[PDB]
Amino acid sequence: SEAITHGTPFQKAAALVDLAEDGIGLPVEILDQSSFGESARYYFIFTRLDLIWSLNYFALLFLNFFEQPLWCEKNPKPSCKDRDYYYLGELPYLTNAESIIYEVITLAILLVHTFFPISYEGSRIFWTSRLNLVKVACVVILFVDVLVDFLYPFRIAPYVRVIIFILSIRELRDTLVLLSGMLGTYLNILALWMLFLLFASWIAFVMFENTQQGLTVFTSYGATLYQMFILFTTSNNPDVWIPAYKSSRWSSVFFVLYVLIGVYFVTNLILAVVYDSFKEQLAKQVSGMDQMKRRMLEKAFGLIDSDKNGEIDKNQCIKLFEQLTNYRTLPKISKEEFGLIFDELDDTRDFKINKDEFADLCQAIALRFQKEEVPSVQRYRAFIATFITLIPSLMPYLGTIFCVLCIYCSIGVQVFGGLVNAGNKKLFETELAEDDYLLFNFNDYPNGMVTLFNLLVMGNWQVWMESYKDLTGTWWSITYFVSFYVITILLLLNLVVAFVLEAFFTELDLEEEEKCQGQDSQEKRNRRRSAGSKSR
Amino acid sequence: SEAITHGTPFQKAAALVDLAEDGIGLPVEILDQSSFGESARYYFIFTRLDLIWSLNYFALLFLNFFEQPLWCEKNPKPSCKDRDYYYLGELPYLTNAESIIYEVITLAILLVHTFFPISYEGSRIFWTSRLNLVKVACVVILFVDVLVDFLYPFRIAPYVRVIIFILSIRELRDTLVLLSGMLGTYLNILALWMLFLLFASWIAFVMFENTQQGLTVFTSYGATLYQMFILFTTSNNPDVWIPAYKSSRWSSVFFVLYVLIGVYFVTNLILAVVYDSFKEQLAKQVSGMDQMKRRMLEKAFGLIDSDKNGEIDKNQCIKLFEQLTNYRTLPKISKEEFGLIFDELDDTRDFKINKDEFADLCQAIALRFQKEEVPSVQRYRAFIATFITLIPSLMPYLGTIFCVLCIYCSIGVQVFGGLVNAGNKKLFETELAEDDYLLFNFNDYPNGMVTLFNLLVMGNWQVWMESYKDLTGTWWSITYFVSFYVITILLLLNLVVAFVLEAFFTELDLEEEEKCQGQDSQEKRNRRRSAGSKSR
Ligand SMILES: CCCCCCCCCCCCCCCCCC(=O)OC[C@H](COP(=O)(O)O)OC(=O)CCCCCCCCCCCCCCCCC
Ligand SMILES: CCCCCCCCCCCCCCCCCC(=O)OC[C@H](COP(=O)(O)O)OC(=O)CCCCCCCCCCCCCCCCC
Ligand SMILES: CCCCCCCCCCCCCCCC(=O)O
Ligand SMILES: CCCCCCCCCCCCCCCC(=O)O
Ligand SMILES: CCCCCCCCCCCCCCCC(=O)O
Ligand SMILES: CCCCCCCCCCCCCCCC(=O)O
Ligand SMILES: CCCCCCCCCCCCCCCC(=O)O
Ligand SMILES: CCCCCCCCCCCCCCCC(=O)O
Ligand SMILES: CCCCCCCCCCCCCCCC(=O)O
Ligand SMILES: CCCCCCCCCCCCCCCC(=O)O
Ligand SMILES: CCCCCCCCCCCCCCCC(=O)O
Ligand SMILES: CCCCCCCCCCCCCCCC(=O)O
Ligand SMILES: CCCCCCCCCCCCCCCC(=O)O
Ligand SMILES: CCCCCCCCCCCCCCCC(=O)O
Ligand SMILES: CCCCCCCCCCCCCCCC(=O)O
Ligand SMILES: CCCCCCCCCCCCCCCC(=O)O
Ligand SMILES: [Ca+2]
Ligand SMILES: [Ca+2]
Ligand SMILES: [Ca+2]
Ligand SMILES: [Ca+2]
Ligand SMILES: [Ca+2]
Ligand SMILES: [Ca+2]
Ligand SMILES: [Ca+2]
Repeated sequence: SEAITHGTPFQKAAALVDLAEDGIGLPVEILDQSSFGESARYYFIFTRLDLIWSLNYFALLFLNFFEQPLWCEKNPKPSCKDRDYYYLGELPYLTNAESIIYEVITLAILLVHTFFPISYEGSRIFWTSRLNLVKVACVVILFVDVLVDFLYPFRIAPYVRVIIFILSIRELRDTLVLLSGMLGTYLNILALWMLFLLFASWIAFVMFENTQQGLTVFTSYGATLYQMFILFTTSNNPDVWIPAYKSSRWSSVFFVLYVLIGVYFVTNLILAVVYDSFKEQLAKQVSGMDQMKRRMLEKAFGLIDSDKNGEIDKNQCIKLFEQLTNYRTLPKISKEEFGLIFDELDDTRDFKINKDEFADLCQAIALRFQKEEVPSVQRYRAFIATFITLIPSLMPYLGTIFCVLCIYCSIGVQVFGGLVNAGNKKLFETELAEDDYLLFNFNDYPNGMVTLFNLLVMGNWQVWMESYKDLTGTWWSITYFVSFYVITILLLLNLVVAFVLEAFFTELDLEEEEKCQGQDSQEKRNRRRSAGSKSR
Repeated sequence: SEAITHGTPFQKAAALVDLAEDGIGLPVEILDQSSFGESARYYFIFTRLDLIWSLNYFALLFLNFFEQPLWCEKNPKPSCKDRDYYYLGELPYLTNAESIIYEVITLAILLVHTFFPISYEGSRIFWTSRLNLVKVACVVILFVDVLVDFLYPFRIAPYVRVIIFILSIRELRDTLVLLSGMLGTYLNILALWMLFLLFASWIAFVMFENTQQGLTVFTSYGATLYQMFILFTTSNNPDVWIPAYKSSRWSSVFFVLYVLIGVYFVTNLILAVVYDSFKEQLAKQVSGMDQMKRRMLEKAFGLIDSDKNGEIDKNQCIKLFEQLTNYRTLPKISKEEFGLIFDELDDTRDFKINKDEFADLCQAIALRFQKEEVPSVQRYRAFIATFITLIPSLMPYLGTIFCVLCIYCSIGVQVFGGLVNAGNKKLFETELAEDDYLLFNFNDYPNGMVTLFNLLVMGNWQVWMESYKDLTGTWWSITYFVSFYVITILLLLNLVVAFVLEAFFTELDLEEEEKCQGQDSQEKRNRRRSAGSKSR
C-alpha cells in the first residue's frame, strides 16, 4: 500500500521505482547521496526525512522574510516626536522584548535546515560545497545580530534575511543562476544604452544652450543627461520640452524623434537581447536538468543489471511495468513500445540491449500513459491556457523581483529614512507635496515596499526621484533610482516579458500540434518532438 | 552598353535578363503584363515607363499628404479673433487663392498616375481590379472638393489625401494587408482584454463603494471602468488609489496586484498574440512573394523553350549564363552547380532540367555571387546589425502609424477644434492649464499632429483626455482617446515591438550561422536554409 518509506526495503526490482519515480517528477537526490555503492544507507534514510519536513522549512522562510515589515525603522532613536505617525504605516513595530522571541524561533529552524545534509554528506563534502558555505555564513551573521541585539553601523540583518530566502528555495536559486549567465550579455547592452543617453544628451545640450530651454531645464550637462534619461523612460514626456517647444515649434522634431528612437527602437532591442539571452540560458538549465535525469536513470539501469555488461534483456524489462504499478495487463506493451521507441536494435529476437534504450523508455511511458496514481472555448483557449499556466510559472521570476525589492527597500529605508517628516520645509515644495504623495514614503519598511512598486510600474516614477534629490540634498540619491531602473529592465524584461512570450508559444504549440498529433497517428511518434522543440 | 529598357529588342537571350533580373531584385511585372503571348508588347513599353517616372510619383504623394499641415483649420470662419494666434502654431495657412494652385498641380499627377496602367491593361481589367476602383473613387472625391472649393458638411478631402497615400506606396499597402489578416485575431484579444477591465472595474466598485475611495474617484461604475482603464495603461498609478490607501493601507493589495496582472501578464500576452499573429501573416506575405518569384521564373523558362517539352538544354544554360553577365570563367560553373543544386535529374549526361531545377538555379547564382555591374566590434555587432537594418525596415510599419495619426488628427481637429481658446473658462481649471500644456492642442492640423505623438508615447496621456471630456462637455470624447489606444497598441505592439524582436533574430542568426557559414562548406548548400528558416 504505502510506498513512501522505501530506503530500508529497496529490493533490486523495488529500488527501481525509487529511482524511476524520481526520474519522472524530477526531484533531486544529492550527488553524494547518488554515488554510493549501496544507495540505501542511513544517508538516504535521513534524506527523505528532509523532504518530509519541507513544509516546515518554507514556512520558516516566509517567517524570516516577512519579518522585516513588522520591525522597526532603523532610526526612531534619534527621532523627535517618536510614536506619532508622521506618514508612517499601520503595521506594528515589534519591540525589543518581542525581538528575541521571533528570531530564536526563526534560527531554531534555520540551524536545523542548514546542518541537516551533514546527515547525508561527508563533512569534507558539506563544507566544500560553495553554495553551502554561503548559506552557513549567512546564519552566523544572523547569530551575531541576534546576540548583539540581546546584549545591547547599520545592522545587516535585513539583507541577509533576504539572501537566506533566495538560496533556500530552489526556484529562486535556479532563477538567479540565469541572472549570472545573462549578466555578461546585459552589461554590454547596458553599455550601449548609456552611450545612447550620453550622445543624445550632448546634442540636446549643444542645440539648446542659448535658448529658453537651456536657460530653464537644460542648464548644466549633468542636468541634460539627467532629463534625457527620464525622457527615455517616457515618463516625463511633454514637460521636459515645453519651453523648447514654446520658443520654436521645430524643436519637437528633435524630441519626437529621440523618444521614437529611444522607446520604440532601443527599448525593444534591449528586450530582444534579454529575450535572446534568456533562450540560451534557459536551454542551459533544461539540459542541466536532463543530465540530472540521465544521471538518475543510469543509476536505475545498473541497479538492475547484475553483471554490469551494459544491457538489460526484454524479460528483465517486462518485470518493470508491474513494478511501475501503471497499467493492468503487461505483455501487450513492451513489444508494442519497442517499435514505438525510435530505434530498436533487433540484435536478439526479443530484447533491445543498451543503456540509452532504457533512458528513453522510462521517459516514453511518461508522456503517454500517466497511469501511476499513487494512493497516499476554442476562440480563447490559447490565451487562458497560458494565463493559467503563468500563475505558478512566474512565481520564481516574480519571486526574484520581490527579493530585489526587499533589498532596495532595506537600502532605501536606511539611506533615505525619516526625511519626509511633517515638518521638513524642503518637502512642502517638492513634487511629493504638490502631487500629495507624501506617503509612498520610505519612512518605514512597508511604506518603502509599496513605493518601489510604483517605481516598478513607472507610474510617475520621477516624483519620488526628484524629491529625494532635494530631501537628501545630494545628486547621489539619483543613483538609487537609476540602479532600480537598470536592474529591473533586465528583471522586468528578462524574467517577465521574455517569459510570457515563450510561455505563449508553448500553449500555442500544444494547440497547433494537438490538431496534428491526433491526426498524424493513433500513437505518439517521438521525433516530431525532436523537430518540434527546435522548430521555433 | 546601356541595357536599361530593352523591351523593344527582347530576344530569346535579351528578354531573359529582363525576366532574370526582375526575379532577383523583386520588382513587379503586372500579371496582365505577364500573361501575354509576346510579353514585350506595346503594353510592356509603357510599363517600364511607369517605373522611370516613379520619383515623380512619390514626390507627389508627399506633396498631397504634407498638404494638410499647411492648410487651414476647419473653422476659422465662425471664430472671433481670427488672425491672432490663441495657442496655434507657426505654420502658414494657405489661402483660397493658394488653394487651386496647389491642388490642381497635385491632381494633375494623380490623374496621370491612376490612369496610366490603362496603357498596359485592358479596360475590362483596369476597371475590374477592386484596388484600382478604390484608387479611382478616391480621385473623384478630390475632384469634387477641388471644384467645390473653386466655385464656393466637414469637407472630406483630408481623409482621402491619406488613403491615396496609403494605397499608392506598395509597402504601406503591403503592410495594411497584414492588418486585415491580424484583425480577426486582434479583435478576440481585444474582446478578452475588454472583459479584464470590466470584471476588475466591478470588484473595484464592489469593494470601494462605501469608503473614501468611492466617495471621491469611484463614484459611478462608469467612472471606475474609466479610471481602471487608465490604471491598465499605468499612467495614472498612485493618483487613482491614494484615498483608498490613505484610508486603509491594506487596500494597496488590490491595486498593486491589479496593475501587476494588468501590465505584466495581460499586456505581454496581448503582445504575444499580436507577435504570433504577425509571424503567420508575415509568412503569408513571403510565400505571396515566392509564388510571384516562381511566376516570373516560369516565364523565363517558357521563354527559352521553343519546344516547351518541360526541359531546357545544358548548352542553352551556359550561353545564357553568358547573357546574365555574371562571371568571367563560365564553363566551370554549370557542372559545378549541378552538384551544388541539391538534386540533379541525371537522366541524360547534360540536358535534363526541370522547371523546378531552374527555379533554384537562378536563385543559386543570386545568394552567392552578387556580380552584375549595372553600368547606368564583435561585442556590439548583433545589436547594430539590427539597429541599422531597422532604419529602412520600419519605414512601412512606422509609415502606417504616421498615416493612422494623420487620420486621428483630421478627425481630432474637426471634433475638437476651437475649444482650447485663450478665454474658455472651463479650460483654466483643467489638467491642460495646470500642467500648462495648452499647446498640444488640436486647434490646427500640426498642433494636433504632435499631440497624438504624446498620446502615442503615453507620456501623461490622460491630461489631454480628461481635458476634452471637460471641454466638449461629454463623455463621448473619451472614445476618441480609447480608440487611439486600442488601435495603436496594436500598431505599436505589432508593427514595432514584434518586428524589432524578429529583426534581431534574423541579424543574430546571420552571426550564429556565419561562423558555420564559413567553416562547414566553402560553397553554399541550399537545404540548410530549409533547416535554418523552418527551425529558427
Ligand atoms: C506575499 C506572499 C505571496 C505568496 C506566493 C506563494 C508562493 C508559494 C510557495 C509554495 C512552495 C515554495 C517552495 C519554494 C521553492 C522551491 C520548490 C519549487 O520548485 O517550487 C515548485 C512549485 C510547484 O511545485 P509544488 O508546490 O511542490 O507542488 O512552484 C511554485 O509554485 C513555487 C515557486 C517559487 C516559490 C517562492 C517564490 C515566490 C515567493 C516570493 C513572493 C512573490 C510575491 C509577488 C506577488 C506575485 C503574485 C502575482
Ligand atoms: C514628416 C516627414 C517624414 C519623411 C520621412 C521620409 C521616409 C522616406 C521614405 C521614402 C520611400 C518611399 C517608397 C515608395 C513606396 C514604397 C515602395 C517600396 O518598395 O519601397 C522600397 C524602399 C527601399 O527600396 P528603394 O528606395 O527603391 O531603394 O523602402 C523604403 O525605404 C520605404 C518603405 C515604406 C514606404 C514609405 C513609408 C514612409 C512614409 C511615412 C513617413 C514616416 C514618418 C515617421 C518618422 C519615422 C522616422 C524614424
Ligand atoms: C513585483 C512585486 C511587487 C511587490 C510590491 C509589494 C506589495 C507590499 C504591500 C503590502 C502592504 C501591507 C501593509 C499592511 C497594513 C496593515 O495591515 O495594517
Ligand atoms: C558619444 C559621447 C560624446 C559626448 C560626451 C560629452 C561629455 C563631456 C562633458 C561635456 C561638457 C561638460 C559641461 C560642463 C562640465 C563642467 O566643467 O562642470
Ligand atoms: C546612465 C546615464 C545617466 C544615469 C543617471 C543620470 C545622472 C546624470 C545626472 C548628473 C547630475 C548633475 C551633475 C551636477 C551638476 C552640479 O554639481 O551643479
Ligand atoms: C556607474 C557609471 C555609469 C555612468 C554614470 C554617469 C556618467 C557620467 C557622469 C555624469 C556627470 C557629468 C556631469 C558633468 C557636467 C556638469 O555637471 O556640469
Ligand atoms: C545582496 C546584499 C546587498 C547588496 C547591496 C546592499 C548594500 C549596498 C548599500 C547598502 C548601504 C549603503 C548606505 C550607505 C549610505 C549611508 O548609510 O548613509
Ligand atoms: C539587489 C542589488 C541592489 C544594490 C544597488 C543599490 C545601491 C546603490 C545606491 C544605494 C544608495 C546610494 C546613494 C545614496 C545617496 C545618499 O547617501 O544620500
Ligand atoms: C548604476 C547607477 C548609475 C549611476 C547614476 C549616477 C548617480 C551619481 C550622480 C551623478 C552626478 C552627481 C555628482 C555631484 C555630487 C554632489 O552634488 O553631491
Ligand atoms: C509614429 C510617428 C509620430 C509622428 C509625429 C509627427 C511629428 C510632426 C511634428 C512637426 C511639426 C512641424 C511644425 C514646424 C513649424 C515651422 O517650421 O514653422
Ligand atoms: C464579467 C462581467 C461582470 C461585470 C458586469 C457589471 C456591469 C453592470 C453594471 C453595474 C451597475 C451599474 C451601476 C449604476 C449605473 C446606473 O444604473 O446608472
Ligand atoms: C475599454 C474599456 C472602456 C473604454 C472606455 C471607458 C469608458 C468608461 C467611461 C464611462 C463614462 C461614465 C458614464 C457616465 C456616468 C453619468 O452619466 O453620470
Ligand atoms: C464599442 C464597445 C466597447 C465597450 C464600451 C463600454 C462598455 C460598456 C459601456 C460603459 C458604460 C457603463 C456605465 C454604467 C454605469 C453608470 O453610467 O453609472
Ligand atoms: C479611413 C477613412 C476615415 C475612417 C474614419 C473617419 C471618420 C470617423 C469620424 C469622422 C467625423 C466624425 C465627427 C462627428 C462629430 C462632429 O462632426 O461634430
Ligand atoms: C484610422 C481609423 C480611425 C477612426 C476611429 C476614430 C473615430 C472614433 C471617435 C471620433 C470622435 C468621436 C467622439 C466625438 C465626441 C464629440 O462629438 O465631442
Ligand atoms: C473603440 C472605442 C471604445 C469605446 C469607448 C467608450 C466611448 C464612450 C463610452 C462612455 C460614454 C458615456 C455615455 C453617456 C453619454 C453622455 O453623458 O453624454
Ligand atoms: Ca545484461
Ligand atoms: Ca524486436
Ligand atoms: Ca501635477
Ligand atoms: Ca506618466
Ligand atoms: Ca527542350
Ligand atoms: Ca550530371
Ligand atoms: Ca509607460
